[PDB]
Amino acid sequence: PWELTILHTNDVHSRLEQTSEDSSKCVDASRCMGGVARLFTKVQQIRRAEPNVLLLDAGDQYQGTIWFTVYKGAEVAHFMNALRYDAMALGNHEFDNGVEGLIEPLLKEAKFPILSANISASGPLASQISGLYLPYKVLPVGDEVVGIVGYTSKETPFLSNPGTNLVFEDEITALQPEVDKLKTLNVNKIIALGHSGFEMDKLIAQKVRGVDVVVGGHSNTFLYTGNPPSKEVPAGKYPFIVTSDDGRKVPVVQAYAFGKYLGYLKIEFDERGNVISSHGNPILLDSSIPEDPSIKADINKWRIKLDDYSTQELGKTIVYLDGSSQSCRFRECNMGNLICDAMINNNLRHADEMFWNHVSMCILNGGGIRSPIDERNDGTITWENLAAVLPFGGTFDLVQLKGSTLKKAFEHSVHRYGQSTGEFLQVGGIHVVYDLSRKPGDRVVKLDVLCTSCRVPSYDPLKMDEVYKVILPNFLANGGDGFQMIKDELLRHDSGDQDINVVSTYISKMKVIYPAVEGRIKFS
Amino acid sequence: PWELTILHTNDVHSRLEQTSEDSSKCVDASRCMGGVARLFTKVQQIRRAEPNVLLLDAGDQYQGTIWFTVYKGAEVAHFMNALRYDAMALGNHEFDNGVEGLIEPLLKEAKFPILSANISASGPLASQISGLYLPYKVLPVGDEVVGIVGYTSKETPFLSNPGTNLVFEDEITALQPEVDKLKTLNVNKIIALGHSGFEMDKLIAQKVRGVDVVVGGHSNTFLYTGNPPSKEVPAGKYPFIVTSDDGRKVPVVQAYAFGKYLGYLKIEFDERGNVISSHGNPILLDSSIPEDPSIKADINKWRIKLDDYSTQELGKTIVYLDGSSQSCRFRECNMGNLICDAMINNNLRHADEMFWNHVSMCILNGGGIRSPIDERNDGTITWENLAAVLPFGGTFDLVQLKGSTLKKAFEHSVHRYGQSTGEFLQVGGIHVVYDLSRKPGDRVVKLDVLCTSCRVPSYDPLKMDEVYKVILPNFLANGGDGFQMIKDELLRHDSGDQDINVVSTYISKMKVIYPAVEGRIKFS
Ligand SMILES: Nc1ncnc2c1ncn2[C@@H]1O[C@H](COP(=O)(O)O)[C@@H](O)[C@H]1O
Ligand SMILES: Nc1ncnc2c1ncn2[C@@H]1O[C@H](COP(=O)(O)O)[C@@H](O)[C@H]1O
Ligand SMILES: [Ca+2]
Ligand SMILES: [Ca+2]
Ligand SMILES: [Zn+2]
Ligand SMILES: [Zn+2]
Ligand SMILES: [Zn+2]
Ligand SMILES: [Zn+2]
Repeated sequence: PWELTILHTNDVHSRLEQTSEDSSKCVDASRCMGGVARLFTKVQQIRRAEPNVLLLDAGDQYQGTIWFTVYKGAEVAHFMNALRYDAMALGNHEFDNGVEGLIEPLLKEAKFPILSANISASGPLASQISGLYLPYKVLPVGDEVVGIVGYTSKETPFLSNPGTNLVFEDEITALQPEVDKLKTLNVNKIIALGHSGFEMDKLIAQKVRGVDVVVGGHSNTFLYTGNPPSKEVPAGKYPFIVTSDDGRKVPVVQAYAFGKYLGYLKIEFDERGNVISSHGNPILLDSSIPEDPSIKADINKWRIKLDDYSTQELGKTIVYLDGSSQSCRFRECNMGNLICDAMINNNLRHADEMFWNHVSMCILNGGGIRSPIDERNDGTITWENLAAVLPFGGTFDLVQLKGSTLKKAFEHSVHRYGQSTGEFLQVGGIHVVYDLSRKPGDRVVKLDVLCTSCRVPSYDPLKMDEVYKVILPNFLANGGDGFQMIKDELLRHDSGDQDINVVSTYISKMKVIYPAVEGRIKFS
Repeated sequence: PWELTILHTNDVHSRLEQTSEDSSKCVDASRCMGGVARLFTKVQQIRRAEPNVLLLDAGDQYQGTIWFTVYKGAEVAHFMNALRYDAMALGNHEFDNGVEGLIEPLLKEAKFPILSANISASGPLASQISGLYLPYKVLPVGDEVVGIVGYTSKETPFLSNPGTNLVFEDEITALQPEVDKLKTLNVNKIIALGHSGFEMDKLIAQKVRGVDVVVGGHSNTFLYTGNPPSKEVPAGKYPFIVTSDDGRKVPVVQAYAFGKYLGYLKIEFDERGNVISSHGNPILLDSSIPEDPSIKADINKWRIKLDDYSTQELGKTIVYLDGSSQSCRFRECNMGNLICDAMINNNLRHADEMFWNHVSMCILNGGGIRSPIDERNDGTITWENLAAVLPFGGTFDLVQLKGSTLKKAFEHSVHRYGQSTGEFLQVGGIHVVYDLSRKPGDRVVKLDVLCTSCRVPSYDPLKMDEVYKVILPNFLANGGDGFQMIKDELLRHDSGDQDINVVSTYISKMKVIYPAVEGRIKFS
């Protein structure tokens, strides 16, 4: 049999440095995980041992830490080139800086192919970008070849800033003719590498004839065979076996996110490229694996410009930014309003004639706001100041919630009001009135929401059966602060931009800010 | 006797072209007035006839039309140089583009002295600006000399953008030692030329010993001896005679605004520089005076870049901008909210530790909003589009109003509700609730206002005895739309920036706008 070792990462999201167990800042080095210097050690060890190795990335290297804010993808090309990645699929967050922010730092500087079969360009962009990403690449591996076919979330226009000159086609529709073309070119081993999420990965494995393996991402899916090595709870076995429409067993893999794990799948192929067997497991990149000293020293050199950037003025405030618990856990606070306005600004995407913007609404746990910012330092706001407000390394995500779910979340917001608890919600595009004399669960007396399917934004009563898009912290999307109804009832969840970066970009855009408390939250 | 003819302009406010009778756009050329080409004809005629002539400007050439938006003061230096002005005092609006926007287009390019005795600089600015404006200039006139001593409103920090490196001193305190110094240098004829308003001009005439004549501005004061030639109603005789503390009769002059009139005062001096007599009147620059063909042709050449600018994209909207009468005369309209947000943004000035900003509040007659803007032209907004919304050539002014006055204005706003009348008010920094079932004059049931003397802006009930700063159209400050209570009860009024320019700057700053209707105005 011909044996291939697939090593794979996805949704690394700017975790160039080692992290804590929860993928936020590394505080206790001896317990820290991931980062590219540790990944280099482990990939080097595996490449010593296994003859036929591919190292693949399923997208979303962009967006997540100050590394991306400052280096804008140059860090991705540089450190993925140092690791000698064999191929990468485009993720949604590779469009966060527009097509121009993908072409210049990443497509022009990567020394490996960057893939997506379901993105097409029109106009002058088509000539500008031609061949800078590819539908597939055929790579030599020992004396064999392997075809790698890329794909990217059809939803990317709602989840990033790709512009109006790219079209994201249905994945399966685009992939099939490319896979059939590779078989006519005598390429009998085919990996589908792409960035649409675990549910679409299973559909691709099921329906795209000739795909042997699916390496996916986007959904931060953790798969494992056995007792899990850390806190992540598996969504299924590694690999996840799909039975294809033509009767083949097709492994589907993913490797969580944030560079915490290295995916590792061993495939045995027969002479005709049929999979005989597949087995493996993600490897937890814990402190038992040393950081490569060379890569670490390069990371430490690149860190200097981050430390310099962290104390630069982003913009000014002329108002005290009240991020105190005594305000933000009890009533509308102007820091809360600022953060939710930045969250809605971050989620302005290209719109139909059918909506002014696809999302208008924001909730934010007040316990997630961890500092005020004083305006008496000549009004300056720095990244360092924002990192005190937002220290947890979260994201501002996009969910779809029925009105009934969101009414339950606002009841939960005040169910035990008066204890300085974190679940009290700050808001944008929502006006809420509580009556704290009512029974817990019946305290919301008015709840009005800003329309999306309207040319003039205005407020209407929340409808229990209607599904709303909402921007909220990943902490809440995952049921933090007791919001089990959000986790259990949400209809869609896509991870968004780094919390600090959302607020820093908005302050930079606005130059001078003066958020008010204006009656988004009232008590009767 | 030695006879001097003083020709003088003030508060020209970018009226380079001839205007209508009300100083807005010229529509019927045969009835149009002012403009620099007509002023040139009349000044040339007077200089043929009178041996001893000074042509003086008392400030506020900057700000008023698209000329200033595009040329940023280059037009002022160029056309005041073509008219051969002898001297200009700095006005408050000469600081609208900061000190840098005064130094580069105007102070470096004017071929006449620019004066102010009561502005001092500190730090590196002092060395940068030294001698580019002067406290006074001694000018030869025939075989005599005349001293011209400048002054500028002490209030300029609240009325423009001078920065924190200039100090505006009390006028009389600064002027006196300069006037006494000129008398020690055998300069016995002294004109005080400056920009503080008619009330301060009278105080200067009264209290600054040795001033022979005061030529003023800022307050747009029209003075006339006799039956007035047009629609402006005189505030007093021309000249206005002040009896000085030392017993002299000191003429005070001003010449309205907008280049409609040329001030003309004849002074007879004795050998010791004592005024024997003074007489004159402003000259209405009507269509009986021909536009100089050379200056007109130069104006027409400079107009090309204005016409080009007028159709350039300033920014984008993703929302319909609802400037319809059916909205803006009946309820909160999002165009109204946009314009009032731009008015408050325009009035962000340097603040104490005592306020986040000196003004927080805005009212705008809904009948003053004359068009919507459709978002379906790729979202583009041009100056031409804004000029359809705001066609009247007004300004957004700063007034001080007692709470009682403003409550009367909100009652007037709905006194005859339901007829599509213009007085219905759009707002910023005010939340109002009407109950239209109540009697006219008793329909305002809640009126809350955004604090200024606060580090976190928030809303509190309006207080009847408290004096509020409010930004509002000059049309309303002057009692338009029946707001006689505003005109009759206001405590302070300063003219502000051109209406169109306020909105264009805000849209340019914001890049992408999405104003909502959000409950600033409600009906019970
Ligand atoms: N990882 C997290 N992301 C966001 N908010 C968090 C996170 N961890 C804790 N919080 C917030 O912090 C509050 C607890 O803060 P404290 O009462 O100061 O210990 C919780 O109720 C949450 O609102
Ligand atoms: N010069 C002006 N400046 C501002 N608003 C004005 C001016 N002239 C008229 N208006 C407004 O136009 C309304 C009359 O418009 P209309 O009913 O369309 O004739 C008035 O009630 C005012 O609100
Ligand atoms: Ca095969
Ligand atoms: Ca004298
Ligand atoms: Zn991701
Ligand atoms: Zn993704
Ligand atoms: Zn003026
Ligand atoms: Zn002025």
